[PDB]
Amino acid sequence: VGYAVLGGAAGFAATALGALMALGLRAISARTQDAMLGFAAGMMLAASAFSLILPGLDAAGTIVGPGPAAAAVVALGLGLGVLLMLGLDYVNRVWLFVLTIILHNLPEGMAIGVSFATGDLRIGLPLTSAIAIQDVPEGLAVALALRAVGLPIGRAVLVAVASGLMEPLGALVGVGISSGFALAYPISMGLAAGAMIFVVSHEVTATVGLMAGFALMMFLDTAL
Repeated sequence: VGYAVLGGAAGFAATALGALMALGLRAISARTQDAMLGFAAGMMLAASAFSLILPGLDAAGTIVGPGPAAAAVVALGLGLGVLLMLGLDYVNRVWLFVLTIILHNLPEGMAIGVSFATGDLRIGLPLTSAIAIQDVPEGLAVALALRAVGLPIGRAVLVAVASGLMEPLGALVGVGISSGFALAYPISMGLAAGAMIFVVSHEVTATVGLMAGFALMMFLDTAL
């Protein structure tokens, strides 16, 4: 839990650093935002593969065996994450935009808490550092988009900073649903990957960003 709360904390702090950077920019070209959003997606796609799905299968394979039942648990968990996020998809229009940002961060918060529930830092940290590396440009992104739709930059940062609070919260949620029983871990692993692939598939020069984020994550998986 503590390793997970500190993991979400690093995620909050990193969102803050990117949000505070918007104080100076205030506005960027569309392409640069699209670059940053391809980069952040790229991270998420690769981390839900190399940090959740493939470690979940191994987690599953030792609890239940090398057979297809272990892959069945993680894939079923993964499908339930998609349905979860699909279900969650439901000028007084700022609020509707920030719920999106809040819903985006719910998987990333759980992912951190799920990756730590067994303590294996060879799963918690590559993922957590992967999530926090991409919260800088996303924090930045959230703040600029909030400003682009009409808030003063100070409010925009403020809301963007507050938005990162979903990562400490969601890390708690993730440690919870992954600790009740031994299958919960690989299921939860598939679930967070499922949730996270959704928002990437549903939320969205950008493929330069995407490759970057995907090559970067692979680099992180090797080294951490």
